Amino acid sequence: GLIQRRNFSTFASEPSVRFDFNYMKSVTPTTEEYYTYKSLFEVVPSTVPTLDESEPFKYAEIGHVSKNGEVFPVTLSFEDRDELNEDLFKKIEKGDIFLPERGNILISAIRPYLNKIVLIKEDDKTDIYFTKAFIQIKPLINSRILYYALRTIFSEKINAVSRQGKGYPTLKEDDLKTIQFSKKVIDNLLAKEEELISNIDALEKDIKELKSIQRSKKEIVDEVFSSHFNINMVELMALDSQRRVDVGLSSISSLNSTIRYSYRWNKMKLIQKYLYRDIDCIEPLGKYILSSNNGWSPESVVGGEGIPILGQEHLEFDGVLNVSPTKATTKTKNNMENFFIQEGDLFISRGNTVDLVGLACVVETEVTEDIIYPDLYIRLKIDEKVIHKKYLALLFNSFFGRLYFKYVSKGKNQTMVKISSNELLNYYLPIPPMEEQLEIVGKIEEQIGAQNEIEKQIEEKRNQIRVIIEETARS
Amino acid sequence: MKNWQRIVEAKLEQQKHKVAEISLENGTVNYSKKIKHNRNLKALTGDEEIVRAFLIDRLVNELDYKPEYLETEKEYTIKGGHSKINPRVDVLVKDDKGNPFFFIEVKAPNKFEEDKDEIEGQLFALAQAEERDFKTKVKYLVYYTVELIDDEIVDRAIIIDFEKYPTYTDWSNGGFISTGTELTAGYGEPKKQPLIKGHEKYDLRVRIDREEIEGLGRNLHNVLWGGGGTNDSEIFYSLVNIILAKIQDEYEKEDGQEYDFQVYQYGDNVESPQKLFDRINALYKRALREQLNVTDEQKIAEDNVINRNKFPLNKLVYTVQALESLSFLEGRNSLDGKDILGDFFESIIRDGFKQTKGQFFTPTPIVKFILYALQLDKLAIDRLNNDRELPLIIDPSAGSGTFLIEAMKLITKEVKYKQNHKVKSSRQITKRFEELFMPDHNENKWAREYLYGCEINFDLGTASKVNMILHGDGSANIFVQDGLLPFRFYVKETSPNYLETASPDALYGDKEVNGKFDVVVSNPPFSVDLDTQTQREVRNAFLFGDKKNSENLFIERYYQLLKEGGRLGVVLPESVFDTTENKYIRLFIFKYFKVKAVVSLPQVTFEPFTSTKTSLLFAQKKTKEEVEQWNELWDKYGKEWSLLKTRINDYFSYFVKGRPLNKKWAPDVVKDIQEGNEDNIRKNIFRFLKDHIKEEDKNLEIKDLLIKYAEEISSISKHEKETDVFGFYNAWWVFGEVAKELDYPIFMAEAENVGYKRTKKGEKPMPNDLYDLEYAPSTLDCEKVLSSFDIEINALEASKTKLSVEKGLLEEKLKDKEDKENEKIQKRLNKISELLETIENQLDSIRSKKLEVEGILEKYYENNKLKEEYSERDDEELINHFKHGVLYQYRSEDILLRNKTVHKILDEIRQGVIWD
Amino acid sequence: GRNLHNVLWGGGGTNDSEIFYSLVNIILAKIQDEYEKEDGQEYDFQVYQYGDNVESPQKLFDRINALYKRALREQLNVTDEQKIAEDNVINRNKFPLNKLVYTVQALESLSFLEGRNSLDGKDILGDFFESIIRDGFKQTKGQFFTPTPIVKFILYALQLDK
Amino acid sequence: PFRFYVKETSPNYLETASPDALYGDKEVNGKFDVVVSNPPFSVDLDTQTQREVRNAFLFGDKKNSENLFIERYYQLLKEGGRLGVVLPESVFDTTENKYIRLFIFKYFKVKAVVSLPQVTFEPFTSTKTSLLFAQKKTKEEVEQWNELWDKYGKEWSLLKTRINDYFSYFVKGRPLNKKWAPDVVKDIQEGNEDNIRKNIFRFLKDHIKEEDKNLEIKDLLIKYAEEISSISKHEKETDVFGFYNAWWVFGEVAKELDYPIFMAEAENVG
DNA sequence: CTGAATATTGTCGGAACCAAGTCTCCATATGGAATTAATAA
Ligand SMILES: Nc1ncnc2c1ncn2[C@@H]1O[C@H](CSCC[C@H](N)C(=O)O)[C@@H](O)[C@H]1O
Ligand SMILES: [Ca+2]
Repeated sequence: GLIQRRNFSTFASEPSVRFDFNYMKSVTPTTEEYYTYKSLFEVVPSTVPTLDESEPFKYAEIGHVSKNGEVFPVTLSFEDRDELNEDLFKKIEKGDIFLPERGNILISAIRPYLNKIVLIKEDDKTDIYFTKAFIQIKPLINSRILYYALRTIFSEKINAVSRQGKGYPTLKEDDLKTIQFSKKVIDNLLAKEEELISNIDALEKDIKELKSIQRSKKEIVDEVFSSHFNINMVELMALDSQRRVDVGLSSISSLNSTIRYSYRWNKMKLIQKYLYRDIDCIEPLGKYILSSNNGWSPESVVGGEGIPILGQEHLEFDGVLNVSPTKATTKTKNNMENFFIQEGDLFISRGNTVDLVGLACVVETEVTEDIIYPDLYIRLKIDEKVIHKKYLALLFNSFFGRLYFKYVSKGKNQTMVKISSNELLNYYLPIPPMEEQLEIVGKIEEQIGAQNEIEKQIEEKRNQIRVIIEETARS
Repeated sequence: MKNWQRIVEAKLEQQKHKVAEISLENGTVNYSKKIKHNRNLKALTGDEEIVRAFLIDRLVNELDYKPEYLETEKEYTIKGGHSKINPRVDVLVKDDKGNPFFFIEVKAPNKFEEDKDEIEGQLFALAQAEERDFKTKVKYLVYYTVELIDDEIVDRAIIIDFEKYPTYTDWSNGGFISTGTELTAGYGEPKKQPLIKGHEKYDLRVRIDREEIEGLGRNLHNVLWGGGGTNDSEIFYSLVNIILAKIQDEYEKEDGQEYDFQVYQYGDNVESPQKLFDRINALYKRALREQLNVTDEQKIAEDNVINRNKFPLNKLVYTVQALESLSFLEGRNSLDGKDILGDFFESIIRDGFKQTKGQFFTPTPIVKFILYALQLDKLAIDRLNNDRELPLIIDPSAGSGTFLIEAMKLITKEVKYKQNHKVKSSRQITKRFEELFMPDHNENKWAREYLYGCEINFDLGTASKVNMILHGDGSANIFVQDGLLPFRFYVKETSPNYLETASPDALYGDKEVNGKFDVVVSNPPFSVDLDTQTQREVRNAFLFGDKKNSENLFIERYYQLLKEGGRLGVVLPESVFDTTENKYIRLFIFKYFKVKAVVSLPQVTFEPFTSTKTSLLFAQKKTKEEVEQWNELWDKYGKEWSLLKTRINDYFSYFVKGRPLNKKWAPDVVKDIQEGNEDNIRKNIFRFLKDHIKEEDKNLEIKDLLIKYAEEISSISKHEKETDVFGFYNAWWVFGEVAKELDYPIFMAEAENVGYKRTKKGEKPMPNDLYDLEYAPSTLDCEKVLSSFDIEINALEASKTKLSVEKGLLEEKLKDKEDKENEKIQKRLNKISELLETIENQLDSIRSKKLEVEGILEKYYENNKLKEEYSERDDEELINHFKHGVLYQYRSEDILLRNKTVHKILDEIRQGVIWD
Repeated sequence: GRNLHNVLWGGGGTNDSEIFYSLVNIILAKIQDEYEKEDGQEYDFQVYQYGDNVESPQKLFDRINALYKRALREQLNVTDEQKIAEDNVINRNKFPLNKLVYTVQALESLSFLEGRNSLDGKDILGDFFESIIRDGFKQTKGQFFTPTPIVKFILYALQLDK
Repeated sequence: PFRFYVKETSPNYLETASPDALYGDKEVNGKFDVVVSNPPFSVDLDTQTQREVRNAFLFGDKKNSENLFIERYYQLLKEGGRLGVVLPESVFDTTENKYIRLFIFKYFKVKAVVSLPQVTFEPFTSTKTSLLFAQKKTKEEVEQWNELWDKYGKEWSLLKTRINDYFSYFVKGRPLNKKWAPDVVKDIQEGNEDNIRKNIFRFLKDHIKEEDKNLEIKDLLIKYAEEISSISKHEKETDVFGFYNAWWVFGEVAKELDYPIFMAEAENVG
């Protein structure tokens, strides 16, 4: 670790004589400028707002804010008072709500390292409330200047005055009033104020433009299968809502081969009767599967030494392996070569939540390193003449592969719901001719490729802002 | 103003000698001039003055003490701190020699408990001052209050011989020494503690009140639990053992026979704690012979109430002191609030216990939903109406008896109170109803014969017994031994022991069957891993007693308990319904039972103890003829399957592989191979492949047809490795064929939320999908509610009138005063002016609320009932407004049983499901 | 430490604290048995079984309990004969003899003495207490035991040897 | 209490107890060389021992387990005994624990502080902890602390009145009273001079600012007015400290005696 | 009659945390893969 040495005196600093390792790591002897909280920002005391009980207002927790300072408020009304959001209304009535004064820079107290600093810009509308866990810190040297000086830089020191204290990492306003902000940062940043705000505004306008057309990685897979099989999107999520499935004794045996009479099995059978009313392409998967393996999941150490191992997090809704291993093992099995992925395989996911079970992926990346897949995967070697593995993975990640594996997979612990070879072999998927396939794929491929192309531009301008701030504050 | 104040005033007006009088109408008190008074007592300042007046009257009249010797409100200025405190004593009774004999301090009945700590400054110091400044002898220090008993009031007091304990420290070292309880006439009282020696003029207590019980629970939790060592459950089990000993000192105690559960304060010193320990362990050892009916005499020994190391003896002495004077059994005459000791031990469980993973109970909403889904109310009503009896519920695996306490509540409340209109008199049924429950003093006496829950844990067994007893029942028919044992192993002590008989059953492995229990409700453990020697002892009464899946045995056990048509409601895991390793136990349920309802409960029900998925299964039991019909169908279709498998494997041998015919495999198979007939072959293959056959393969020829369906043929031809109980016939083929002939609907449903969301911080309401509460009661005492509102508005009006008189007096004072005091006077006038305007606004608001109350009661309830237009409680306004305002106080927390509208799981499972 | 749980718990059954103070007494009796027996003698801490099937559990109780009362007279130094005569290894009402049989049969082969130098750095009873006892009970009492590496670091950083 | 420990063997070293003049006439066994333990963080004490700790411990009012046991260490150790314990991070960082922090600072001689990872105790509680490695001071080393504690506390008490009278006069207009002090009224009449500046810099020795050395008198009274009431509020439980505000006093106390102690952090325990 | 009481309310501090979200590593039968003695032949 570190062999830091300090001298009693030091712990004299700050009105709590504290001597935890982090604070004393942040102290250091200083020779340069000091400043204080005086010639900069100013803490604002909290207050109870006058909520109007006639219109839908907004509210914002700490989880509703992101590391990029983008609040995602929820809309409450005081005419609903539903027991699902009753906690929010109760904490509002308690007095855990305030309203920023259009120019302050709210800072989260709990765990301040996750950049929850947000800006309430001057020229704006649709006033949003906030939790007392946020610190109104309204500045005197222009909000944007202090916001950008706090987000990227002045972060190794706001995070070094947190109270660990047998639990939550937490920031306190009193400690926040003690940081030793250098002047060269603010001096240089205000010196270039007239153009820094301009080009940063241009960059964030481009980011907003990219975000305006950004689409989720699952809806794309959800729409093409919905727009190609001519199934309306507003009934299979409305038929899945009603829960009064009624079956007879005779229907239990039909295609069961294990006599399973759970409720979810019967609802799966009901939904299958709806997803295939007009589609005439369904063929049993059992006759298109040639083998099935599981994998090898030894004990693993995170960021250790040995052969890397994949996890369930590496399977995404696009049928492409993430191939970004984290765990690494050092055990042997005398047959390790049987589980070293290799390009071209199809990996369905066995073991996950009731909604993330069955997600398949094709290893489309060329890797010269041997990477083991766990017992939580199932490798499918299908005939590459009728199924087109990528299409099968996309189908498994589609609502076809969700409304089935959500209701057929087994286990008493529905937090680690697992599938088995029986459900794979007894799966009546719709397989259209090879002409129809490679059209759903390809369309989905280009749409997701475009969505990924505008996913690094966002984290290119969001990095350009940071590097520009760093360069200007260092010149 | 309590009722005992009225009784005291009536007794004072009834006294021949007018030595003490009170007036509640004027709030005044008067005493005879014979008593030397150091202060003018002419107003009733509170309950203390009334109690003091009654005490003085009792001393003069009943206790025969000279009023001249009595002294009231004598000043006893002492040196307290930097200044001189001026305390005053209430009552001083002096002997013929002038020395104070009784040093009585008067306190309110509620003040009699939390003000004991002030006794050090109220009794001992003042007595020391009396002895010092007057050279007199103080004999007895009395901390006294009134105690209502029948149409009379007696003295509930702690009396301390001041000579024995001149200091408060000596009093506290002996554990709150009390030489006497009730005042004795003619300078009496013994040195030894007056023993209870019940079954006479004196007893433990029969008129216990809610406030006393709440304070007892508070102080018991404060003292016993503490924070030092042991645990939070060990203390609970020790307290349960002590309560069991207390009940033992009510079952085996005849007339006279001084109670063994008390301090036995001989002389002036508390009897040695070891004597108390020994004479309580004797009670507890005698308790494990009729209460928990333990037969092994060596197990009776080497077993104690407390560890003596986890539970110090002083805590046991304090527990005895607190609980000695409270008759748990048979004492519930607080029936103005009905049963009062059940919620006491419910609060004991809730406040002190540490339910964790493996100790948690079954949530009450699920238990109530199960009991209602069985239609147990209608079952009990019809069981009592036709042939006078009740259902005879059993709950194996009943750790805390939640399925049995709730069953008691559900049967009593809905056979006497709610649905009593569905019980036909017909003379005999009235007599049986009177016998089962009616005196209102023992409403659960019927549950001494119809509740046969079991439990394997000794501690939880005793806790369930105490639960059962404190609710007005006897726990004789609850067994603290294993629930999976030969039926002869369950002996109670009494004659009716339904869970003892056994008999072989031809249709069930020639094994024991107790076909006597009406319904079975249970929550079996999710993972039973039996001992290597307990496993071997159970492979003689269960068909699948060797599958290493012991938790399924309970399901099989449920077949040995029901009575050919017995309702069965179980909280099973979803492995039973989903995983393949349990297929056998799914066939069993489909063979003997008549599966009728399946409900999928969320993964939040048993949180934060486990996120294990659960499903409620509601299955009946087939009669003796349905099982044999199933057996006949199974045998016939299995014979068909065997013939088809022989024909199909002969076909497969001839084709693909290729045989030059053979030695006449069978007459049928070798009659067309030479003749080339294919229709018979086609139909035979279709029958043997009744499931894996498509419509496009009809035209396909045999040679490749036997190749297309080749794995299926090699699989559907396999028999069951184990559970030959079926007879080598393939389960799937024969099961489908049987289900095709006999078929019944199976109601299935899902629950999104169960009302509650418990977590490691507390509970939290959620939208219940299982059931809806009544909110608006079917019956409401309208005159009681109107009188309560009239009383509160009259009290506020009296306060307004008093403050208006004060305002008039202050105005009169202001009219003839000068500025120097007029400043303060006008300050008072403005204070009272805004105070009275606020009171007027409050009165107007309460009047509006009252008017809305008459409006709603006349619109809905009418003559202290609820009109049938809203018996379904479908109207949002009524239930919403009852869940609001002052009507929230009365309310109603009862599961609504709708009959016409169905938007709930329970409301439709009680209508679509039909029980045979 | 893992399989001696859900067999002793037994799907509910014996409480987690009952398991703990029964196993500690069982291990005390085992240590006594290893301390008394001399070369050539058969151990009392074992179950005599005729291949399959075991002897009467009552005779196993009156061979391990006697070891326990003989254990807290020579090493625990308890001298009050009344306490010795009133104490027992386990409570049969809260710990069936079958679980005692399973515990002994699981611990028959292990040699706690002279085996303590092989599992160096493994506090047996502490780890058993942490595993068996639930987290709620440990939280309201601070029953969180400091691991062997950390305590070793503490005692070696104080220069306690010096 | 040390008299509650009984043992019928070789002299029970955990039974002696004599009052200590430096600890406030309270029992000190004080026979052992090392104490190693992990305190029961945040556990409610028994009522019987809850009654007996108020009159036996220097901080008996603060009903907190981890700290009403950092004293037990002081009682057990000798004049030079060694200590090492796994304390919580709350002792080292939480501000609601300024008392104990100073106890440890006065009686014990901190010599090494290592911060264990949060992966310690992971399957059970996973709370951040640290190690203290303290040693008790000798008797002739605690008399030094006190004599300093007061030498720098009397100055703080005088400065409290002097600067709070400067505040009352220079801002919030108030005429001279002539009973304030024989030096504040003797110097206000002449001018700010150096006496006002010296006495206002000494009181504000911590916050201060170098660039504030040259500016008008009515500037260094309003910017610091929010914290003039912070270093002039003194410290609760005066019985153990002495009616001072601590931080200031402490500040110099330490500055006159310096310990070059060792600190470290582990990220992987092993 | 000045008082700074105590006596509450209502609100900062702080938690051997722990509610949400979602990834796992390991026992254990099985079943098949090896025999076997069978099994006709
Ligand atoms: N034969 C047996 N085997 C294992 N546990 C049994 C058992 N018989 C009864 N039990 C006990 O029954 C309990 C079931 S958990 C259900 C608790 C209780 N029925 C309620 O509704 O609140 C377990 O704690 C277990 O200890
Ligand atoms: Ca365990």
